[PDB]
Parts: sequence; structure tokens; C-alpha cells
Amino acid sequence: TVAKAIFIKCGNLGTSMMMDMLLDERADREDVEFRVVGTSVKMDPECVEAAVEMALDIAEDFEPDFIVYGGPNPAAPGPSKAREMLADSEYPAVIIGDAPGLKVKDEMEEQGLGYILVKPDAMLGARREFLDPVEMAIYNADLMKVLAATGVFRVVQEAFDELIEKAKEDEISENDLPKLVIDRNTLLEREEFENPYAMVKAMAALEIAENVADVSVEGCFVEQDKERYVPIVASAHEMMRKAAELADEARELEKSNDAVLRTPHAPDGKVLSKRKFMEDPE
Amino acid sequence: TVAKAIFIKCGNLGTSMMMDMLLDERADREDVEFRVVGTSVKMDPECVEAAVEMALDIAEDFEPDFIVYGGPNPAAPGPSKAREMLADSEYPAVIIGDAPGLKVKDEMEEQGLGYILVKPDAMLGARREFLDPVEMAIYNADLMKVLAATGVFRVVQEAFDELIEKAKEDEISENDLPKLVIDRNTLLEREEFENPYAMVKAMAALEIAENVADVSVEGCFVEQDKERYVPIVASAHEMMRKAAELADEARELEKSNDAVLRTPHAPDGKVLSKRKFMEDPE
Amino acid sequence: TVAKAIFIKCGNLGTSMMMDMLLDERADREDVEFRVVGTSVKMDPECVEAAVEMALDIAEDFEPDFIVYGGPNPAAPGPSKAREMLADSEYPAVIIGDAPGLKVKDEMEEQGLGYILVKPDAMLGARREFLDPVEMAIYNADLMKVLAATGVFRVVQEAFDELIEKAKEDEISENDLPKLVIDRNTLLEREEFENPYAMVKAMAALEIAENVADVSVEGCFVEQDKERYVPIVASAHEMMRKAAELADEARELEKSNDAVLRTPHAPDGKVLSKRKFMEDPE
Amino acid sequence: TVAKAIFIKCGNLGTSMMMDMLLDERADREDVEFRVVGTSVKMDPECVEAAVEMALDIAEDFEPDFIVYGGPNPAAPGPSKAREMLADSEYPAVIIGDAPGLKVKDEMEEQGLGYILVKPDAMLGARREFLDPVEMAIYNADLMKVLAATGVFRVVQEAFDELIEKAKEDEISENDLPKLVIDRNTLLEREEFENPYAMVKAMAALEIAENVADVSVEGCFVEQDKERYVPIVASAHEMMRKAAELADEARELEKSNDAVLRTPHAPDGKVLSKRKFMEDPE
Amino acid sequence: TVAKAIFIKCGNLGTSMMMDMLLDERADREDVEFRVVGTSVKMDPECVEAAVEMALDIAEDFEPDFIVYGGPNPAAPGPSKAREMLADSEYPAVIIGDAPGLKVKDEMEEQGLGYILVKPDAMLGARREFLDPVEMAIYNADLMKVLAATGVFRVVQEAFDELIEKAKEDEISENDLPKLVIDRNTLLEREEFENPYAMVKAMAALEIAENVADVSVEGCFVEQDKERYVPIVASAHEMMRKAAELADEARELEKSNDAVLRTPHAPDGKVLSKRKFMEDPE
Amino acid sequence: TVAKAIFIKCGNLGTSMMMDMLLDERADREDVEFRVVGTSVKMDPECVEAAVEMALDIAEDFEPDFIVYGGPNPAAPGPSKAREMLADSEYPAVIIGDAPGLKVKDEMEEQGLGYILVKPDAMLGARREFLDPVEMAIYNADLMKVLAATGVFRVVQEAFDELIEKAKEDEISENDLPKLVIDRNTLLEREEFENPYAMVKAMAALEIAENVADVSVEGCFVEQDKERYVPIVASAHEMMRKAAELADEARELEKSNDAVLRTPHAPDGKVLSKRKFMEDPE
Ligand SMILES: [Mg+2]
Ligand SMILES: [Mg+2]
Ligand SMILES: [Mg+2]
Ligand SMILES: [Mg+2]
Ligand SMILES: [Mg+2]
Ligand SMILES: [Mg+2]
Ligand SMILES: [Mg+2]
Ligand SMILES: [Mg+2]
Repeated sequence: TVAKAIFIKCGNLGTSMMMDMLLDERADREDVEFRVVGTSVKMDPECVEAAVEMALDIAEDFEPDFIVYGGPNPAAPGPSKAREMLADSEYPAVIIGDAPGLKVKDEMEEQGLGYILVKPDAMLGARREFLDPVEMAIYNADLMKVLAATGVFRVVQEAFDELIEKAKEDEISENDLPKLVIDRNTLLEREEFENPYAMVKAMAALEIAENVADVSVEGCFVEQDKERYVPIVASAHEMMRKAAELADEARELEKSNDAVLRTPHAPDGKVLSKRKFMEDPE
Repeated sequence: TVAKAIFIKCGNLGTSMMMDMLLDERADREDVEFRVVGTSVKMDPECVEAAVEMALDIAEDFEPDFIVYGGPNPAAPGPSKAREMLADSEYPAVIIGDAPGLKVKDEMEEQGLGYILVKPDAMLGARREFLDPVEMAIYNADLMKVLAATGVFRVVQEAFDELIEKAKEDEISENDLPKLVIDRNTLLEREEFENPYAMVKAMAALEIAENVADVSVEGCFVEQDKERYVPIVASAHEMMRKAAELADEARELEKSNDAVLRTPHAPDGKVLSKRKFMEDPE
Repeated sequence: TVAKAIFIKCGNLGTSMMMDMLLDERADREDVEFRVVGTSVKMDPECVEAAVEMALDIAEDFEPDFIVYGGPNPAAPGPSKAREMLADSEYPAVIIGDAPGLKVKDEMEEQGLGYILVKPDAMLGARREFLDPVEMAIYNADLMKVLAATGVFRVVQEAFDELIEKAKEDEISENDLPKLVIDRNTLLEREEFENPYAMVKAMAALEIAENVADVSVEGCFVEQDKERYVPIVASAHEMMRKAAELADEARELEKSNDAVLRTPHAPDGKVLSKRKFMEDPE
Repeated sequence: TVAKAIFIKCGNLGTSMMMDMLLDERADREDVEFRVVGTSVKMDPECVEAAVEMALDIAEDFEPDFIVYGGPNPAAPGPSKAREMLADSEYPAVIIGDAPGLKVKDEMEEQGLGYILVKPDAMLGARREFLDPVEMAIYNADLMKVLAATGVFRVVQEAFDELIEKAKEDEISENDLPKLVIDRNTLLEREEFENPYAMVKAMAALEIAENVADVSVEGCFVEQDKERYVPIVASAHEMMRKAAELADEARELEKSNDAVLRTPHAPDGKVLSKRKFMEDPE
Repeated sequence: TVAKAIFIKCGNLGTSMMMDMLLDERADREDVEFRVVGTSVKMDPECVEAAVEMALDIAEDFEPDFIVYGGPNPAAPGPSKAREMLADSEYPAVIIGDAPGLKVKDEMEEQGLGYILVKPDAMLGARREFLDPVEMAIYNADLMKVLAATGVFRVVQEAFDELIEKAKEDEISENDLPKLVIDRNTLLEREEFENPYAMVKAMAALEIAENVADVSVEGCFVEQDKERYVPIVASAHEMMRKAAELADEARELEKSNDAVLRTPHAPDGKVLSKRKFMEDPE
Repeated sequence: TVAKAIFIKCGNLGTSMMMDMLLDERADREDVEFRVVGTSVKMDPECVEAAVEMALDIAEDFEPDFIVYGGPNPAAPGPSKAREMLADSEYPAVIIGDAPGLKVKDEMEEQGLGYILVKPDAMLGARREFLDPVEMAIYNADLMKVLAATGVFRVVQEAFDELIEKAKEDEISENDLPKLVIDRNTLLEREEFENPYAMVKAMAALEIAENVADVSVEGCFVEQDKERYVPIVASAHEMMRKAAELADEARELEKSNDAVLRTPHAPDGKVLSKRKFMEDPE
């Protein structure tokens, strides 16, 4: 049995960039089929409605088991429109967002929607005087390293792998949909790191990443004097570059102990596991 | 006038991940509208045909000025199917690929297709014993840093910004479509770096990135003994992590000279430019 | 001529550690004379009363133009007892503290006391399972580097030096007592850095340092499960270590531009200035 | 029993900055009480006399079990005056100093004084053209990191904790006073590091720190041409920065082995011990 | 007992620099005696003939069991003249060279010569506008670190040591002459590293080092525009510097596991072995 | 005119490894011809005599303008034998050695010999339990980097190039022979570095390198307990590794200012100069 899902991407978040690929890392899974659609970085109501309409049009013939909408701020006008539309459909749906989505957690539960809110997936320093295409890619590279090496992406992988198993049995109820809020403390109960200083460095990285959002918000929405907001948004990006270095340090500590956790998918979808470098995943 | 384009993403390449977002980094461009569709990491003929069918179905009402297909190896069976389908349509199209696409350069020109082949966008170490979702994200983070900080993404941004200006006048001929092959030497004629050692470090990074592909190919397709191919594909990822460090070093050298090039888009689409940190882009 | 002051130290703050020495770095100023007294790390009301008693006791013959009380949380029982005793004395006083001091900011202005509150001077992870003497010294070394290389200590040096001048004019009124709150944004109003990225890295260092406090507070006072609070306080120390590294990176950028600001004292007390390494300070 | 001591600080040494704090890192010991006095950085005969007078006057009602004088060069005029005054007093006393103190080791033994001479606690590059307040704080941050992470501060902690136990017998014989000389080779007799390379990197850091003193002395007291002495004193600071980086590397090695030694004090003064991060100190 | 050999050095290779010293690291072996002769960096046929003449001249009385010729490109005119003269002599010979030596591999086996071709021993960026004496020494330092820390020099040490044993048995036949080609994959057949990531980082270092050669060749012999060839040769040197850093990182991983392999010679010549730092070599 | 010289190498010193190569970095000088002979690492009286005999025998027909003997400790038995033999010969000669050579500086002057004594060229940690071939190569790679990047090799290059010009007069007076002692302070009289912090970091690297010798001597010739001497010699190597990192940092600072001094030789032997990367050497 093959699980099917549609992913909708409007605006950009580190987790939404990677969400679907974390589920079939080598494209050799025989038990899933996905469609991805979106309006690139635009996330205003008009564009989001168009993205969701594309998804629901495709859904008629594709018959997805679930639909995922990912992008910044579930509480903003565009994303709110996607929530209304998905909540109004027959398809089980999950919203992937950032910390600002906490504001509409109750609304989503009432809408029968699942959610994964990633607090360290911080908004970048989006002022024209600082953020050009290259800087936007450098920041996303640092954020991707943080979310991957700290183990945050493994939490997302697990949540979706569980939903995929239920999708195969056409047994996805509203109570099966995730209601997750990820942050620094999430790491305390993961079996991610064998070395404790790796866990602690990873936690420091996620704390710094979560803190970057407040700096970006101050420089993009509060401060209006350019002589002040340009340095402010740039400082947010310097923070994120150091958070990636902490995440890199944590991973190198696991390498020193030959204890790097790897959880690849088998062709039939089963999530395997290994720690030692030369050990086969099982 | 608003330029419209559809991006199709099958399989994953660092350049295809970012291609559309490099054109509207803060989502405030009033002169473009994009639709993005794809089948995630799957790039076999069946999936690619489905992705292209989605795009062409959307194209009827969306009326794009051009269509872009991005993903690994334009010469593989799946991508070749996309090339046939796009070549058979009325829509000007561009193929974004990696070095293996060089094999079908002549075919694409005969098909009336543009192309941007990025040699340093290297295939990862895709063996199940090593590549799990987290490792696949860490590698992509390093590759994204390399492609961004060396200036490769600025070359892509420029090529598409030129096509967008022509799209606005509905004047995109086959001769206007790009025919670009990017590698280490491309950097020699860019006005990217003010400091020469930054350029030289960026070139070293792209050379190492291009070389990673041969290692990944050896470990994934040639070597069949796991005691040998697992270390081989892992060594490819260690190379890419050092290429990202070189790219980071180049950018820090530009920072030391307060000469970091930034080329953000104005709301009307115009590509602005600046070097000094406190200088407004113009 | 020759101003005099008494410094009282109870508990420890990075700023209180260095405050007096920042005013006579080579012990060759002839316009100042200082006395330092305290009860070491203890800062309970009994111990703080004893410390101010010592200060007030020696003030009788020493005759200080002003007295300084420095240590953590001026809102706590111990430090509050000290503000009480100093406000009702015949010597103008200044309170050096950290962010919690903001709770009693107005109360201090009402008491006729001066103050310098350093937000980035963060409480450390004071849990017995983690913080031994060596770890405390390591954390203080990192904090000392942050406060010094970001330029925060220069702001403090300048405040006390201006007061030392007002004091020589035997006219120290309340309107002369400093009323400073120092944080990341303090750097925007300074000319500390010639290189813009050095200032932005220094800002990021101060933001991380300020954020360390919330983590230490959670681990010391809120979280009660030791499997969680030990990793939490350690993650605060890993954050500070990276803040120290950003501060170091900033200073190295100034070195690359041969623009390290140095403001040494002359024997008469005047603050000289220089930027180039081989430039005499004027 | 509650042991009591008075610490006198004139001039600045890394060990004198931290000595008292190393004995009650979280201020929760109920078996000790300290008073700290001094004249800040000034250490001339006049100031040191005043410093010891304050101490002796306080000693009257405080009734300490021992007195500690810490500062650079026990052989200089001021410190020599302090040695005579303390040697003459009724209180058992210990002198904390640097390598120049070796010149009067026999003399202190005849004066009935204890001593802890720390060779790596090197004099800084005190030339006006180079050493301003910020540079002095940066140097001290590096030196503190070296003395902490190499284990030197634990040697000092242990010596005083041993004396405090003796004091609880209200009988400190001259025989009980420490007579220690600490340097690179001190580590060979300790079990500070579980990893041998961490021990040898720590030894290299202490050797470099010890060697800094000779460079500082040359630039401050021998070389008279500013074109030569400013570079000489700055080179001493670059050496101390790298010593701190070596000490940091040693500690990260202990982290990789989850073997960081921690020896916190219990509320009753007992020194506990632990190696594994998640293990309770016992 | 006491084997003898003559080493001839013309031109420079990292391996030829170190080959003889790797056999008697502390100059205390009593089973070997060596003579070294050459014409420095010159390797033209006239200079190489003179060097072999010296060797053959001293061989008359010295009576070497074997002669070694080491330097770049055994396929070039100069080195070919040396293979000619050595193959037609009464002393068994071995040729140490780099990758270009593969062109004449069969030709050398036909000449009855032994060989050790080190692929990672890459030609440097020998253009006058870039390579001065200091840059050449820097490049050689990085290459020397790569060849040593990755374990390549141990492979070479072992080849010559086994030959030295065959030589003492006065039975050195052609079947005893080494026929080695060393590259990244050579490490897969060794037990050099206890930590798997140290071996993978060492493999990546050797792959980058091998790739440096193609870049140097392009800049020195193909590219003719100086605005392009100077950056090209410099990028090859930046690559080697990162290869040296990966090799260093690998060695540090072995240190973290206290597993640095050491194979020192005993006075009698037997190769001892040890892994733990404090373990006597047996 | 074609100057000729013979280099004799017994034992190993960093300066003796590179001395001849520093004079013809690309082997294109047509004004010089060299012969190099030696006994590898052995430097006992027997071997050194044989070494000088080879040289003197070759000198007959070669007819060099001067002879150079390079190796550790000019004062040891073997080197002393070489000094006597060369002093007695008809050829002007120069002795290259390390700091122990200072012991016979007056003697060499009376022997009519020139000398270049390099204090930072430190003896390595030659204890069997620690120094195997790989460790020796690693140490030498770090030392080479220090002597190259700090500018010491340029001092040596210049001294010999000055002597070669004299030799082209077929008249080298004793007065023409170099009498140099190189150490940290040598940099103060050079204009090697455009950036002053690069100069002081290079000075710090040479100081650390010079200080390594004393640690090595202690572990090799003074300390007899293996539990103490193995850590001692390994600590000397950790110091040299950090000295190399400092020298690397100095060079990267020159790169940031596009001010890397390069002084390549022209085909006729003239020494050219350039600072800016893209500028031709003149
Ligand atoms: Mg439903
Ligand atoms: Mg409902
Ligand atoms: Mg169910
Ligand atoms: Mg067409
Ligand atoms: Mg056509
Ligand atoms: Mg046209
Ligand atoms: Mg439990
Ligand atoms: Mg031109």
C-alpha cells in the first residue's frame, strides 16, 4: 500500500523547504507518492488561495491521504486563508509553521488541523538594504544546518512517518494529527545524542536560533531608522551563523565517539537505525 | 507588466531548491508571479511526466511567459521525458541541471531549450548505510552555502532576471534562452569579489564541490563492497563541508574590507547594487 | 585634584569584577585613589550590611567623593539593604547591576542613587551538579571577553571617568550621577568600531549574552527535574562561549583594518585615544 | 565550625582576581565567611600599607583564622612591606604571587609565611601606547581561561580548602601553611585530565603563559624604543590569546570523552567530585 | 646486518623531501647507513645525469644494497634519463614519483625498476607571479602535513623497511622491489585509524590533494591569460591548505580516542607499534 | 656568470630542509647551479666526516664559490668536525644551525666561517615513545609553516642571494660571509608585513617556536622518568602546532589587506617584488 500526500509551500521556512524530502531521502521508497505545489515566496491571501486551489484541484484525481501546508506565520492573512480552506475540506491536514503560529493554536485545534510549530525556524533579516538573494541563501544554509544537526528534522521525520503508517490503513483521525511545538527543550527527551555535551551544544544552538526571530522582528517591523535597523537585521544573521557552528560542533562530538545517529528509510518505508559508522542500519 | 513563470522540481539539486526564491527574496516584487510544482525527490519517468502534466495543465489558465525544469541529470530517463514534453510545448523553457547534463547539451539546443548546468552542484553520497534524512539536509546546507557565498547563485539570479525583463515584453525567443555552464572558472570574470583571495578561496570551494560528484558516483555506482563504499560516500560529504568553510572564509574576507556585494530587487523588479554595509542599494 | 572613591563588591558580576581597574589600568594615575571592600560571593542582607559598614567606616577618614556598590540583582534583599544605607549617607552613590536591576530603576532614582545596569552581564548556571569553581572561572573569562571586546567596558570606563571629573570640581550633585542601561543597542550610538561587521558581530555577542540570563534562570529556579536542569544550565554556558568567540571575531576584524580603538589614561587622568597600532595616543 | 579569612588585593594577578571566589562558587557554603579589601591596582608601599592596615583593623572584630595577600611580585617594595606587616601580625598568612616571587621564597619561609606562586600568571604588556582598559580586560579574560581550564585554579582551590579544614581546629601551625610553586609540570602530578592529549595541550598552554612574562618584561622594562616595544608587548598578548585557545581545546577534548572533572563544594564545605555530565557529584 | 642505500633527489616532491628521514627518525638505527645526493630543484636531463653520476660514483666504495631516485614526473626527460642509468646498473633501484609517473609504469616494470607513485603528492602552482620561495615553503608545509597525518608516509616507511630487511638477507631480486601506487583508496586497506571519521576525513584530504594537481597543471601549462592563471594556481594552494586542515582534524579525532598509531624504529631497526599515549611501543 | 654552491645536510633542521630550494623556487634560474650531499639524519663525527669528504671530493671538478653546512647544533661533535674541515678547506663556507650554535659564534668567527643561526628552528621531541616517522613529519610541517609564513625564510633567501651576487665576482672575502642570528626580534627590522597585527602575531609564533626547544631539551636530556618525559615532549609538539596556527593567522591578515609580500626570482637571478595579488612582480 502506497501513502499519498500533497505539500503546499507558500513563503519560506527552513522546515517547509525540507519537509517532504526528509521522508524519502534517496527517492527509493516504494510506499509513498507526493505532489508539491506552491507560489514560491509569496504568501499573501491571493497567492495562498491560488496555491491551495491548485492542491485541491490535484487532490480530486490524486486522492491524497493527507495535505500539508508549510510556511511562515500561520496567524498571518495568507496562511489563515489556507487554514480556512483546508479545514473546510475532507482531507486530513497539518500546518507547519514557526513561533508566531502559537497565537492560533486554539483556532487550529477547533479547525481539526494538526500542526508542527518550529520555534527555532526564525524569520530572517528581511530589509532591502541587507537581504539580497545571496544573503537569503546563506542564512537558509545556516538555519538548515541548525535544524538538521540538532535533530529537529528527525522529530519532523518521525511525526510524518507515523502519519504515513496510518495513511496506509486509511485510518487518519483528527486525533492522529500532530500537535507539536518544537524548541530547545524538545531535545532533552530525544535519544539523539550519545555525548551529553553534543546535546547541550545543540540546545544552545536552538536557543540562539529561536532568539534570532526577535531581532529580525525588531529590525523589520519596529525600528524605522535605517542607521539602526540595517545593523540590527545583520546582527540576527551573525547569530544564526554561530548557531550553525554550535550544531556543527555537536555533530563533530558524535563523530569523535563514532555515535552519529542515522535513521534511513528502507525501500518498504521502514525507518531503520544505526550509530556506529560501519554498522548496517536495522 | 507582470512576468509569469512555472518552476518544476523533480529530484533535488542545490540550485533547483533555491532557483525561484533567488528572484523575489523578500516577496515584495510587484512584477512577477510564479507557480511551483513537482514530485519531491522522485524523478523517474512516471513521476516526471506527472509533474510536467501538472505544470502544463496549470499553464492553460496561468499563461506563463516561460517554464523552468530543475533537478539532477538532464540526461537521465525522467528528466529526458520532461525535456521532450517541454520541447513539444509552446512555452519557452529552461533546464537547470548538473554536470551530467553536458551529455545532452546538443539535444537540448536542438529541442530549443535553454539550460544552466551547474557543475559544482554535486550529487550526494546516496547509500542507505550513510545517507539518512538528517545527513541529506546537512549536505544540502553545505552545498547551499557554497553556491551562495561563491556567487554562483548570483549568476543564476542574473540570467533569470534578464529573461524576466524579456518576458514582460512577450519577446522571449529561443536565442534569448540561456546556454550556461557554470564552474570554478566562471568566477574569473564576475565582479563578485573586491578582495582577490576571496575570489581564489571561492574558486577552490567550487573546484572541491565539483570533485565531490566523482566521489559520490564512485561510491554509489561503481564500488560494490560496503566496507569500501560507505567510507567513500562519507568522504565526499567531508569534502563538501570543507568547501562550505572556504566559501565562508571568502565571505568573511569581503566583510573585513566592508565590500560585501549585495544585489537586492526593488519592488518594481530593478536589480539594485551596493558594497559598503551602510550604503543604500541603487 | 585626586578624586577618591570606595568600591563595594558583594556577589559577582563581570562588570563588578573589573569596574575599578578599568579606571587605572597601569596603576599610574595620580588624580585618583581607591579603596575596595566586600564579602566576596556572599550577598545576603547580613553580609551586605557588613560590607557597607566597612565602606562607611573607612569613608570617615578616607573621605570618598563617591561610593560604588556592585553586584548582582539590585532588587534582591541584600543589595536593597545596600541602596538603603547608601542613599541615606553623605556620599553620592552608584549601583552597578544586571538586568534584574531594571525592576527597581525608578526606586533608585527616587533614592537619589546613580546606576549602570548591564543587561549582557548574565547570571551563570549556578547548579551544584554543573558549576564548580573551574566552570565558574571559565564562564567569567568568556563574559569578561564579551564585555571588553564589544566595548561595553569602555562605556563603563567613560561613565566613571566623567564622574571623576565632576568630583574634582567638588560639585557632585544627583544630576551628575550616571543613569545607564547597557545592552546590544548601546553599540548603535557609539563609534567603537571602524568596521561595520565588527559592530554587528559585537551586537550579536551582546544579544546572546543577554539571552544567557533567561536560560540560567530557568535552569536554576524554574526547572526542577535534574535530568533537565543540568543540561539547561550547561547550554547557557555554551552560549556564552560562542558570544566570546563573536566578540573575538569582531576585534580581529578591527585588527585587519589596523583600527583597534584604544583609550588609555594619562598620568593626570585625561583619556587619550588612538586607532592605528603605531599611532601615539593623544 | 565557621572558618574566617581576609583577602587583601593590591595590583592585579589572575589568581588574586579569583582566589576567594574559587572557595564558594555558588555562595552556599555555611562553613566560611570572608572579607576582601585592597587598593585596586595600586601596589606601591603607601597603598599596600593602607591595604594591610584596613585588613588588620577589620581583623580585630572579624577574628580571621588566616589572612591572604595576593598581587604581583612578592619581591617588589609594596608587597615586601605587606610581607613584613603580616609576618609581624598575630595572623597566619599566605602570599599569592607570580614567578618574580621565587626571588624571596627563602625569605618568606623565614618570615613564617605560606605562599602560592603561580608561574603562568604572567605580567601583561603594560605600555601606555598599547594597554588601555579594554586591552587589559581582554588579556585577563584569556589568562583566566588558561588558569581555569588547565586545572591551575583547582590546585589553588584545594590548597585553601585544606587550610580551611585546619583552621576549623583553631590552630594553624606554620607547618600547615602552603608552600606551592605552580607551573606547567604541576600537571604531571595531578589527575586533572582523563584524556592524555588534553593534559599535554594544557601543559603547552601553561608553558606559553609562563613565557609571556619575559616578553612583557622586555617590552616594559628593557626596550626603550617605542617602535620596538609596542610590537613586543602586543606580541605577548597574542601569545596569551593562543594559550587560552589551547586550554579551550583541552577542555573540549575532555567533553568529547564525557570526562570533565567537576569538584563543587557542598553546603557544609565538603568538596564533591564527578566526571560524567549526568552523574551527581559525590 | 647494516643495510646501505643512496637516495638521489632532483626537483622536489613532498615524498622525496622526507623519504630517507622516515627510515631513521631519531638517527639511532644501527642497521642502516644512508647517503643522499642531488642537484636541488633542477631536474633537467643534464642535471639528473650529474646526480646519478654522483650516486654511481660513491656507490663504488659505499656499496649500497639499493639506490632510490625521487622527484617529480618520472616520465619527463630528466627522470627518464635516471631510470635508464639505474636500470642498467648493478644496484636494484626504486623510483619515487607523483601521478604523471603512471604514464611510464609498465615501462618501469620492463626496466626492472621498483616504484612508489604518490598521487596526492601534487605539483604546486609554479607561476612566477604567485610562487616565490615563501609560498613554495608554505605549500610544502601543508602537503607534508597531509602526507604525514593521513598515514601516507607510513605506507612509504613500511615499503622501504621491508626492502631493508630483504636487503640484509643479501637477496634483493626484482620480485622484491616495491610496485606501489598510493591514493585516497589506499587508506581503505589499512588499519591506520581507530576512529572511522578520522579515516574518512583523511580520505577527503587525499582526494583534495590529488585534485590540486589538475588545477596547478591548468594554471601552469594550459591557461595563458595572466588575469586567469594567477588566480587559478593560487586556488590550488588554497585547496591544499584545506586538505592539511582535514588531515589535522583527523589526527585530532585519534587524539580524542587516545588512539594515535605510532610505529617508531628500535635501535636494531625493528618497527615497534603503540596506540595509547602512555603505552610503551612493542 | 653562473654561481655554484654545495650544500651539506647532516641531521635535520627546518632551515636546512629548505635552504637550497629557497634560492630557485621554480628551477628557472640560469645564474646558479647546486649540488646537495649528506648522510640523512645521522650527524655523528663519522658520518659528518664522510659527508664533508663527499662534498670536498665533488668540489674538485664542481668548483663551487662557497659551501654550506646545515644541521642542528654547530657546537656538537659532528658539526664541530665539519666546521674544522671547512675552515681548513679552500672554500668560503657558511654554517646554518639553531640556537645551541650561539655557544660557538666567536669560534666560527675565528675559523673564518659565516653562519646563520635560527633560534626558532627548535629541536623536536625525540623520545622513542613519542616520536615515530609520522610525528616527526607533522612537527616539521608545522615548523616549516612557521619559518615560511613569519618571513624567516625570506631573511635566509636574502642572505644567500647577497652572497651569490658576491660570488659572481669570483671573490668572496670572509667579510662577505653572513653572520646572522634570527629570532622573534628580527621582524622589527624588516618590512615583511603591511598589517602590524600580522607582524605581532608572527613575532608571537617565533617566540613560541623558540621556546619549544627548551621543552624538548628537558624531555629528551633532563627528565628520566618516562611518565613525565613523554608528556613533556608531546607538549612541545602541541606548542609548535599552535605557533603554526599563529603564523597562518598572520598570513590570512595580509591576504585580507591584499598585501602579501612575494619576492620571486627572475630567470637571471634578480629578486623581484610585489604586494598586490594581481600585480606583476618587478
Ligand atoms: Mg477532516
Ligand atoms: Mg471539525
Ligand atoms: Mg487509529
Ligand atoms: Mg518555442
Ligand atoms: Mg525547434
Ligand atoms: Mg529580443
Ligand atoms: Mg525518568
Ligand atoms: Mg581585458
